[PDB]
Amino acid sequence: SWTSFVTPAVFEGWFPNRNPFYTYDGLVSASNGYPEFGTTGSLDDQKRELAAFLGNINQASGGLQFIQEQNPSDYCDTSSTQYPCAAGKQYYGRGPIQLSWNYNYGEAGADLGLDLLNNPDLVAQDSTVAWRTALWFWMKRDCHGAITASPPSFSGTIRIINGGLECNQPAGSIGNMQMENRVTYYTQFCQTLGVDPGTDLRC
Ligand SMILES: CC(=O)N[C@@H]1[C@@H](O)[C@H](O[C@@H]2O[C@H](CO)[C@@H](O[C@@H]3O[C@H](CO)[C@@H](O[C@@H]4O[C@H](CO)[C@@H](O)[C@H](O)[C@H]4NC(C)=O)[C@H](O)[C@H]3NC(C)=O)[C@H](O)[C@H]2NC(C)=O)[C@@H](CO)O[C@H]1O
Repeated sequence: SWTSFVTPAVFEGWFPNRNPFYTYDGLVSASNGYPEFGTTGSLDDQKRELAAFLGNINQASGGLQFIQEQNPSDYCDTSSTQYPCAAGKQYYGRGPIQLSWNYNYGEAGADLGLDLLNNPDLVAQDSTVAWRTALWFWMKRDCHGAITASPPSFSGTIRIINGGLECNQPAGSIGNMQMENRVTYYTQFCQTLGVDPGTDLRC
């Protein structure tokens, strides 16, 4: 199990100022629903996956200090008709991975059997739902396959999570800096776990 290397102490050391809404046990419990997460490939692939998942979360949530996107648009894409926006509701970033947009809340809600399209706030109000949405995005959108492949691709996870705004950005631009911060956190977490991060890091 991945909890053998990401212990409560490792987690607390990485997120010392986390909002109390986010707990280690919450992540563990939610991960039980995605048995392949952190158990795919070699032990080093397992370590890289946890470092990549939590490194991306470190960037998105500000070290788990934030539950909701700070100073957000309502993120309702009217061209995305499969998952209809609910009147007055907003799909700004929520949870560890800052799940955004009606299309992600809708697909996640469908896969998780949750009322996320009509009640997106559940992601910021129920920590079990919050962790499940982060793991759901990671698995369903295939950040999992990107990082656990041989060779591993941390860059692939960034592309999938927020590539339009963070990848292929001029060096030093805000998007490029966010991208580099994800790489910095991933490599720092890999150092804690004693694993090589791989060479495919930036996008
Ligand atoms: C320089 C630096 O690193 N500053 C930090 C701030 O960046 C950080 O605030 C957080 O910033 C991130 C951007 O890195 C922002 O991210 C949002 O995240 C969601 C989810 O990844 C993105 O949604 C994706 O949208 C695309 C379409 O554009 C979809 O294709 C994709 O499916 C979506 N992904 C998911 C998982 O839903 C948003 O696009 C993205 N927003 C932007 C404009 O980039 C977070 O919301 C910010 N977090 C907070 C809490 O506001 C800040 C955190 O405290 O720390 C700074 O240091």
